[PDB]
Amino acid sequence: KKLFLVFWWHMHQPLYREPYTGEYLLPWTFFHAVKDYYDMPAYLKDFEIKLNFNLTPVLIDQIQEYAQGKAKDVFLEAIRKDPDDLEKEEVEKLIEFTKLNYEKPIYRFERIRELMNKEKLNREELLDLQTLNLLAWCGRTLRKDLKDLLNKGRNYTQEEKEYVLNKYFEIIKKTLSIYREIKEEGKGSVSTSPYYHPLIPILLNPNCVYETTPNVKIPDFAVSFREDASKHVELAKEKYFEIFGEHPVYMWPPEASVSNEALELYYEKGINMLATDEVILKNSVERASPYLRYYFRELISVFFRDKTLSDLIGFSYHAWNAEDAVRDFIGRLKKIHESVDFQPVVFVVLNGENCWEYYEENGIPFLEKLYSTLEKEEWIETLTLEEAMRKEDVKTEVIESVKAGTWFDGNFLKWIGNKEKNEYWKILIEAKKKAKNDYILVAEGSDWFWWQGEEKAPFVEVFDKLFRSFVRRAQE
Ligand SMILES: OC[C@H]1O[C@@H]2O[C@H]3[C@H](O)[C@@H](O)[C@@H](O[C@H]4[C@H](O)[C@@H](O)[C@@H](O[C@H]5[C@H](O)[C@@H](O)[C@@H](O[C@H]6[C@H](O)[C@@H](O)[C@@H](O[C@H]7[C@H](O)[C@@H](O)[C@@H](O[C@H]1[C@H](O)[C@H]2O)O[C@@H]7CO)O[C@@H]6CO)O[C@@H]5CO)O[C@@H]4CO)O[C@@H]3CO
Repeated sequence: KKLFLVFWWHMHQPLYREPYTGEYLLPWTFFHAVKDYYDMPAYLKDFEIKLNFNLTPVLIDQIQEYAQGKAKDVFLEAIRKDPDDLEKEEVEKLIEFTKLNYEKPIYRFERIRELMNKEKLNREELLDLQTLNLLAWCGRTLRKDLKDLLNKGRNYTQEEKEYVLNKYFEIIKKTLSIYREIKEEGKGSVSTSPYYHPLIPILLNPNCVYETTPNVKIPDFAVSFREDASKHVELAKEKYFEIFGEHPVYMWPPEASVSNEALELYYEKGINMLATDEVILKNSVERASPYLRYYFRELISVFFRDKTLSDLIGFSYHAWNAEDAVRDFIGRLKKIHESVDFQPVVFVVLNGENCWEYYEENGIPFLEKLYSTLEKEEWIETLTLEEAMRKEDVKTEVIESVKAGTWFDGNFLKWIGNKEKNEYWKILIEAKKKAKNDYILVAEGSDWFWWQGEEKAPFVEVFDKLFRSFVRRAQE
């Protein structure tokens, strides 16, 4: 009797490319590509397990632009330039980026503490600031290849910085190839999401928010977004087809968000399986175990992720010693394995790129320990999404209805319902009345709605500029 374990790492970035200037206004796609988007599947070169990945189409677009050398990234230019060539504004951007990342373990360089305590930085000090910002985001592969430059920790030259930059772009250029390879070799399945990561249930029926939060205020949805919901799905199928040669059979619904209407739409567009959140299951069925394969109306297969295990990795274990965290995770799997008569299916689903910057050494001790341990536990079998979808010796259940929601507490309050988030929806609704091109789809991404109210969110002025620029461009 085995326990079936399914990792599904979700990779996504909103479009940071300003449509009028073509400039990438934030470097987050660059830094997560060099740190995470190649290196997370690249663990499969060293560990004999299965790991699955979701890539959103808008992320794939940006990875391609960087790999082709076409991305004009404003923060990266401030890093690349000889400090003598820096604008005052670029020096300011470098310093503020450092300040906003200073406390993360991946920024744990003595030289950074030195530089940030200096009243004034000369050329050699700025060169170190530039190069250490680059190296702070170094991924697992290049942390070994560039270990000597990392251990320097200071006194970098322009040549050395340029060497690191070239190696970083090599990693980006190999990134889509590694997803194809692990897919073709059967080491993992690759899924995608509706194109710009929107909240499909709201686009189909904004009143679905009242299924869980009756007291929320929402704006007057005076236009229909139902066709756009279809377009997000169809365009995502086409993008995946371009990259991998086949249409996608699995999708990750953004924010784990489902509803009866959304599940019907995924079915109608030919999607065979998705996953969503355990809280949705609890809200939808009086007594239900998350370790079964569910069939929604016999139309589409649904797995509900194990929220505790997913949250332990995403939120908890950065604060633990790495062996203890792995011991805790395996011990929880042991309890699941011993608690049921059948073979349970355990979905661990979370973002694959955002938690590691808070772990010691970029989560590498944790993941190397975890994967090394997993491959040696005879009673755990890790599965691709394909294997989980088709596995015969598991328990199944049919369900007829779900209560619409997301993995945020089973509801939509992270993106709608306060005065400021609703203002953005009003802007989008009014722009949709006059939209003439697919930039209105870009503006429907969930990324433009989560930060309104999150005191503590860095660069919200840039997100506001991007959203409003996409909305204006959509009407031309
Ligand atoms: O929009 C920019 C953002 O885009 C993508 O993130 C998506 C993500 O792909 C979606 O799945 C979803 O994420 C969930 C998270 O899974 C969930 O954990 C939670 O996220 C909260 C964090 O846990 C919490 O720590 C805090 O986030 C901080 C974050 O720690 C800071 O580092 C900083 O985030 C910046 C990122 O560093 C930067 O890479 C980029 O983020 C991308 C992200 O990489 C990409 O995957 O920009 C952000 C902002 O500058 O600040 C934040 C805020 O203080 O709070 C978050 C949100 O509550 O919930 C989200 C939403 O359900 O959605 C995100 C965002 O759309």
